[PDB]
Amino acid sequence: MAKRTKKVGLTGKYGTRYGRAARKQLLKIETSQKAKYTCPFCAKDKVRRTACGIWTCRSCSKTMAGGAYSLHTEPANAARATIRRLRLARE
Amino acid sequence: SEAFAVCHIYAGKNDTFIHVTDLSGRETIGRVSGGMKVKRHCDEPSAYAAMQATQDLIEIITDRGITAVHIKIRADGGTGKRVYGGGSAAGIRALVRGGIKIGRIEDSTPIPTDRTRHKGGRRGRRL
Amino acid sequence: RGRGAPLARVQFPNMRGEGRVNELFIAPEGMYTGQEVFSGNKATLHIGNILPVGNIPEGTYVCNVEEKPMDRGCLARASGTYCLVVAHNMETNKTRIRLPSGQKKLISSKARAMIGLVAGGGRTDKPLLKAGNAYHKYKAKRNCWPVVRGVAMNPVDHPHGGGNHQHIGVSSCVPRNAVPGQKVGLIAARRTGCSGGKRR
Amino acid sequence: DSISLTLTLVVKSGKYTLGTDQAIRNIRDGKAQLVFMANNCPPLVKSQVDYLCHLSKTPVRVFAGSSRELGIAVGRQFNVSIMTILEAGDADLTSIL
Amino acid sequence: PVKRRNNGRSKYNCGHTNIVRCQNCHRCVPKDKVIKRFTIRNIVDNTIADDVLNACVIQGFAIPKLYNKVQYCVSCSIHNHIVRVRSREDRKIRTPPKRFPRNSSQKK
Amino acid sequence: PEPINARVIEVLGRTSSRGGITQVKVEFMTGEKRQIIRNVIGPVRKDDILVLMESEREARRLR
Amino acid sequence: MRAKWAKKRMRKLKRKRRHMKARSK
Amino acid sequence: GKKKITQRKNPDPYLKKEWYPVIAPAHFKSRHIGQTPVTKTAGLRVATDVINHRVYEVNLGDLNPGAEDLNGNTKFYLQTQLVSDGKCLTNFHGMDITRHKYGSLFRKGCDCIDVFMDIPTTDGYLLRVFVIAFTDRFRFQRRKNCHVKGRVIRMMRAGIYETLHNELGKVSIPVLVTKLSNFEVNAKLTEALQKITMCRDVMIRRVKVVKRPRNTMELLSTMHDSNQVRN
RNA sequence: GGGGACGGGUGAAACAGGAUGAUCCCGCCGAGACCGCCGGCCGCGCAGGCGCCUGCCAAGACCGCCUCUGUCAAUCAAGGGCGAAGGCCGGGGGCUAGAAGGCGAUCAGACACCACCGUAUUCCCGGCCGUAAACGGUGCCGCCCCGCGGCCGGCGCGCGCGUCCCGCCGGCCGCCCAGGGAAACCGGGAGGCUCCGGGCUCUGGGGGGAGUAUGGCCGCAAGGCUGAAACUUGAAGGCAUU
RNA sequence: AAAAUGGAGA
Repeated sequence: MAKRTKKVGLTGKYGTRYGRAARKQLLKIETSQKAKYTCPFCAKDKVRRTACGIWTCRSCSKTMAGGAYSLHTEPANAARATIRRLRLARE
Repeated sequence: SEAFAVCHIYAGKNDTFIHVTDLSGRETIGRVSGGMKVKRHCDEPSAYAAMQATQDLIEIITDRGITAVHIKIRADGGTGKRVYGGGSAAGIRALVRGGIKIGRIEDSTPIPTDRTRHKGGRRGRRL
Repeated sequence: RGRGAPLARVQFPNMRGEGRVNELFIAPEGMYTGQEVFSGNKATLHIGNILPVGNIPEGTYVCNVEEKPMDRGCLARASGTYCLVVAHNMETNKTRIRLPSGQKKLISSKARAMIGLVAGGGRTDKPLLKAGNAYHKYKAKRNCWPVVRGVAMNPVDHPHGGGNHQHIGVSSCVPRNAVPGQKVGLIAARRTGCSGGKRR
Repeated sequence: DSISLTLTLVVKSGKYTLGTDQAIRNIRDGKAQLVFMANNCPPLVKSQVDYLCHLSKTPVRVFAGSSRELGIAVGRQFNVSIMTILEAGDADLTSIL
Repeated sequence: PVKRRNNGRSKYNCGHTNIVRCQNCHRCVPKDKVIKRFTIRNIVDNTIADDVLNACVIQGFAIPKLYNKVQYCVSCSIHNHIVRVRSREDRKIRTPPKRFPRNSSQKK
Repeated sequence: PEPINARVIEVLGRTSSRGGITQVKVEFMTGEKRQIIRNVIGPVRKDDILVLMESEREARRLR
Repeated sequence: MRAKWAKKRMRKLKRKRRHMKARSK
Repeated sequence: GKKKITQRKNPDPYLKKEWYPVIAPAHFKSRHIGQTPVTKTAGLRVATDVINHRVYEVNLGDLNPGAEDLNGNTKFYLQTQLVSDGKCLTNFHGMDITRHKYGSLFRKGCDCIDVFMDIPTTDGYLLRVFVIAFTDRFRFQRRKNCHVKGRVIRMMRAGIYETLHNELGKVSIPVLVTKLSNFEVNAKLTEALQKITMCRDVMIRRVKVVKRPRNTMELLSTMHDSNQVRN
């Protein structure tokens, strides 16, 4: 196994073309794009990206409006708790 | 029946400011500084500076009806200095020779609960 | 089709006729199929609700803010973009808003918006790569692809035109009050070049 | 500490029926002592179990969270959304009150 | 040619410490190499204590007593004469000299 | 504003780094007994009447 | 700090050789 | 002794000004805090509004005449919530121990205990009471330093949180000001903590209001002169 | 919101702040770091390292024991796992300091020192780097010691019961007796050793050249890791006395 | 505040 030793395996599908910076950046983003994250309600890692932004989990049969390349984009993940902070403070 | 207001006095390595204000401090009785009296940059925060700045304005606070004052001496504080400035106590001395009367004195130095990076580099200042 | 940003269909009970009216909202990240967005003056700050910006507290993350009251959606709609209420000032019933670009503007408190960042973030980080991804991307937008640079075109067409050696021929900075045909270079540049990053 | 310890204590000595449907059947006849439901419970189970529990007086309290985590707590890889406890092996101190 | 056994530090059973910067130098110094003299001083100067005490509008008032730590850097300490380099015999004397139990920043 | 008469209760020490200055401990000859060290140049002896002062300037004993 | 300003000088000498060795070949 | 601006012209910016009397809650027997100035209303500013929401600092000695030993350390910040009869009526906002006493508490040879507790006032003013205490040497301890054992320190942090919970868990701000002014609660903490281990200066460094409810009109009346109904 | 001309900065000065009202004085707030005094011949940990409050998870060492196991032991090439800062690779973040870069002010130059900005960085996540005066400049596991005191961990000892004493101590140590050392000094060793032989890994052989050249390996790169010679020339160095 | 040299070889 380990057919291509270099870590550029998902993006080995490109070959010699497209530079060395773009191929590496793509490897991280592409792997995140097809990754199975865990849908909140299903709590099972069955989610994929239907199209950029909307992701759905086969088991939970629910569509979560997540990020383009990951179920939970890093900035929103924080905003989540900041709304919770203001709200818990309000009452 | 009496009246008192807080002095909120500040000391400085560059220049001291004496800003007698009232209760909350939102409303300012009088503002004075040592630069406004002297004419040399080094003596703007000097020991003579404060003594000259008070008393010149003490009359305006007496006219404004605040005979009694509460001195809250403040050194630069925060990241640097911590201790009082050169011309700090001098200001109280000149106003105390004047009729102003002090009920309580407090330190308002903005001491920090785990401070931000101290200014200057790791070698400090190689003057 | 055109907007990378997700569009979310949400239906509300119509106040008059029994049938429910369906309204399309720019999707805020965290919206789930079956989420009940409670929307109104007394609606909470849970992510997804539509409420008067003045009632929203300071520092909140907001998307789809309205420029003037009841403009039905105006600022902060782009993928991954957000606005922050710096302060709900009551001095003139005007809430401060920090726009995604970072200017400081103000909106009447009666403006309304959705708490939560617009979904679809990180869209431009991935290189488009193959130009074909660009032909397909702009296949849902304007016919603005592919672009031909000014020094390439023959002189009868572009002001930058072409000399013997493909030289712009003059300075790109062109005044703000120039005739429509003239403004082809950088419009009214206040400082050209790359300086101390972009932060001062 | 005690709540997690109780979960391991129930797995070795107590009778634990994992799974939502089994819980309903146990509660209906009144063969129920406690119900621990994870946060990722569908709202319908949360409302329907609340009605069912109120009639049978069966005390129910939420788990710390993650149906997957309740699964890890009862020693099972499979997710457990709600775990009925019958004949608790060694005390029910965890139940609120 | 090791100068001091302590090596200017009290570090025992340790490897690294926190850094506190000199009030004068601004030089970062590990807690171990910093002078750390603790000083207690009255907020007003002693000279005008009498007139301010004379203005005792509130009953039984006392002077504001300030508790602070002074931590000069090694180079800051010698030039501001907080401490003085001493001989081999004087090196082990573990006490500050000139008695002075008097309570003020200036020893007076 | 008038130079205040003072009583040189005692002479302290010679300083200023050239020994020229001789700061002395003083008391008010006219006043509510204010007494403070003042900076003096030239020869001074105890019980001298110094009528050349504005009073506000204050000197110190550290040297 | 002569040692630092010798070592890093040596590194600058080492780098010069690399370009000279490859470009010439 | 009377409003300064009413009779005295004052400086050109201060030529138009006002002076309104501020009155403390009944718990501070010296109700008068003095007079605070504002602009006479010209329609730009409501004279009442600036007075309605401003916080004025009063040390316990000024707030009530009493022993200096228990007055200088305790500072009370009072924020008004209502303006009646052209007078500022103050309401509880916060307390602070002066940097003087907090500095005195710090000593080498002991490790401080600091615990932050949250109190849900029956009134709706979530109040955060911060408690500090210190260690002191045993009377006949052979060693000079009294650093407590870890087991006691874990117990100490738990101990201070309890008692604070019993005394303040179910008490309104009218009860609270009296329990902080009397120092009765600070003492109650000392009795329970003292048995566990020797500890010194078991005082609340500061208590500040995280959130107070809208419409504290009833409280303002209760604080100002309704002591007749409650103790 | 108030009020009223200066404010910054220093070794003096100036660079940029400010009647669109600065500095200042209070309230209200928004992020981002940081956890103050307490804070130590304290403690912890394989070391690098370790300091907000609440909890939660897996431990570690320790001492005590009429608890089994029964030599399972020591040091260890090859092989791994970590490893401060800075650096790098993509994101996120950006409060202060601030490599660069700009200024002013210094000096015959000021490239700098110093003021004032300020980007990378610093903070977090996912990887690479794999080095430091990483130092106790002292590898590890053993044994025998010369006394006097601390600090921390248990655990006993009698005592009018007091953190009282006194040991067992495991670790933190200070001074030091012989002994050793070119000395400085060490002496819970750097001693027991020219009367020179517990065990076991590592390293050195005049000062340069040289960590260079050349191969291999590693890293994305920076760099790491391994590692000669040709030639030079008489000292280089160590601790101490005036 | 500045503040730079000191030929060789007894």
